[PDB]
Amino acid sequence: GSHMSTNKITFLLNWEAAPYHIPVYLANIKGYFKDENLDIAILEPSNPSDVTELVGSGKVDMGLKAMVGTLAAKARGFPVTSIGSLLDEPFTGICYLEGSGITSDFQSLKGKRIGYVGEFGKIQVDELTKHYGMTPDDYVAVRCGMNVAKYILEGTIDCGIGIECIQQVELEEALKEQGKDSNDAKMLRIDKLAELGCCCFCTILYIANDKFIAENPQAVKKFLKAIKRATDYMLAHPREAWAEYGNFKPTMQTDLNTKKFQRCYAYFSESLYNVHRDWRKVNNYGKRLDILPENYVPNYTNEYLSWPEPKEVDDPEKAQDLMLKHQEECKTCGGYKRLVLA
Amino acid sequence: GSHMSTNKITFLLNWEAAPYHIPVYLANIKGYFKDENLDIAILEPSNPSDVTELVGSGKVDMGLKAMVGTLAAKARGFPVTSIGSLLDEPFTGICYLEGSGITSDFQSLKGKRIGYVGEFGKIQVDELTKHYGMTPDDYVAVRCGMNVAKYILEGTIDCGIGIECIQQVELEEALKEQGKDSNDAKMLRIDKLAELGCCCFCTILYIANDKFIAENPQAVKKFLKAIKRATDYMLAHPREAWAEYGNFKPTMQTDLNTKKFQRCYAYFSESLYNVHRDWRKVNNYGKRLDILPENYVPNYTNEYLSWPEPKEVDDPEKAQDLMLKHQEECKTCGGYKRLVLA
Repeated sequence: GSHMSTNKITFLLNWEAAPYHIPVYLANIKGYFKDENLDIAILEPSNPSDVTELVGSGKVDMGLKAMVGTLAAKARGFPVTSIGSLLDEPFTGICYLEGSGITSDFQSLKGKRIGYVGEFGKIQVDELTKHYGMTPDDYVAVRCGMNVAKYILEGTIDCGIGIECIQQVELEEALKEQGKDSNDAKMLRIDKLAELGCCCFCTILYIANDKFIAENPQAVKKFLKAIKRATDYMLAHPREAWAEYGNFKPTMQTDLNTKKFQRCYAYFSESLYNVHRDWRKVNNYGKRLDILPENYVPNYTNEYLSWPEPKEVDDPEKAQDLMLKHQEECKTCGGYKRLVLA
Repeated sequence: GSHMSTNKITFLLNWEAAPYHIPVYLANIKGYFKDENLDIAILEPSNPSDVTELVGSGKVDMGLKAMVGTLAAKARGFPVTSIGSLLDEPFTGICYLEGSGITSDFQSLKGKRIGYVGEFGKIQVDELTKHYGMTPDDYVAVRCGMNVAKYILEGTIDCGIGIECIQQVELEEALKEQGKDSNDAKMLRIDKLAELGCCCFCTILYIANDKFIAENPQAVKKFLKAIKRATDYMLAHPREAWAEYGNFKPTMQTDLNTKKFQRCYAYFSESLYNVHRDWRKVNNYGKRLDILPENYVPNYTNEYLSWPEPKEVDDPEKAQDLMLKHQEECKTCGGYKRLVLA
């Protein structure tokens, strides 16, 4: 006896369900996948380090992963390709609490316990040390999975790698509930420490197994159409979309997750396009880190997107500064406002 | 070539991470899988209805599923086999709130919106109607996924199928939040409605893809040894094991989830053995529901377990009465008490 066929396509998130996963869940909830005759089985990982080996080996069809992990996957023999962007350049850094002895000076990290998520965070911090008169032995790296912010708050690490709209928000809100100044939640931006220009290495991407892409090109195209439809809706109607997401996934109804969503809002890619200049820069960064070979070719494609490509940006420094001001403003206001492009 | 193999084995839960998943997470957390040279990738479904098609098609290697869904999967051409038991005969019923017009009489469900999880809940309630002077048109079945208790509380359904140690606990605690009597959270036990004698049909099982079992019998045996090791530890040291689980999965650190764990505790299978009489009874029930063909054989095996099989329980009725009393006491007094075997 054989087995019946399933048309269910597995889609593995990069993390436990989080506010920025809204386009995937909303495309399902609102029937946008069904309208494209797709059945998407959304799966969440217990351990984010499992994602690329599962997608790359073909055990899972599609999913999400940040740019460093995506590039490294194919270099390690797990052939995935980025087919689009979800969250563009979210600020990423070593998060800490003001008054613990850590400052904006990287050298203040001497003798500290620094949390990282899975694997590459430690590689990044280790590489930074030589640029600041330090060695990897000058700190203790602690693998924390999805609990970096929690462990900072609980004091079992002194600081740790996280993104501004997720981990930093958790720190800020926890400080407030304690009666502490939320401004005490700070980060040493990793793009600045590594002298990279922006947090391009932290863009979260839609990825797919190469064989899956080859064997299901229509499905990939239609998946991205449905995602685009949900993304358009969410960007136009964030409050209503957020309510819908939370009705299905009640974890998202909390005040904390709502604060996170407000902070994520400006980062969502409206076009889903892979940004060429970012990929070029992170590829070179990965080579510097000794996780990608010289001559490595970036593993992304825009071939499955069915609408026009936005123009390249000559001045992302300017745009990044606008983002800074926007995010700082978020700390004291409600509401949802997208950045206006130059 | 460059494409590498993975050793990861995918394990898909039957539900969002919940208290009764503790043996799986603990086997991982405490390094019991590692000690058996296993790398288990624990995955959580966003839609429990996806589980058996994924495991049965081979898209996922192993997972959890309750008995009705497990039987139905192989009957429908998605070959999975139960290799052991996780949660034995948990009380399951149509949960409701006192004062809404619903009573212990099934006829009080006329004109009600009744929530079910995925598919078979509706089939079960539909079949029950004929035994209580009703038809499937006498109520409205509403598909709710993992949010049955939530939607009862919010009033968008009137009642719905749930397990005593999960959904009924959510209702009890929410009633306390409203400053109401937690005893207003009740259920019509479905085993009693269906004349089944016990909730055999709701037992939650360890399942695996048939091809995976055939090609990897050694890994299956090792997996079950590691699960048994974690199960032994958790049953012996519930407070400590629970704290370990919550440190990894912070949602489990809540008072609500702790109360759920206390209510789950007596149901865990100590031996992991498939209970023959239950499989016999539920196979016949499935045939009665027209979900299994007349000649269907039950899809389980105990051959991958590595310790003695406990004797068949002499007096199942006596055991079920002890459990009823135990769970009543657990509601009001909490704690961790295992029933003494005859």
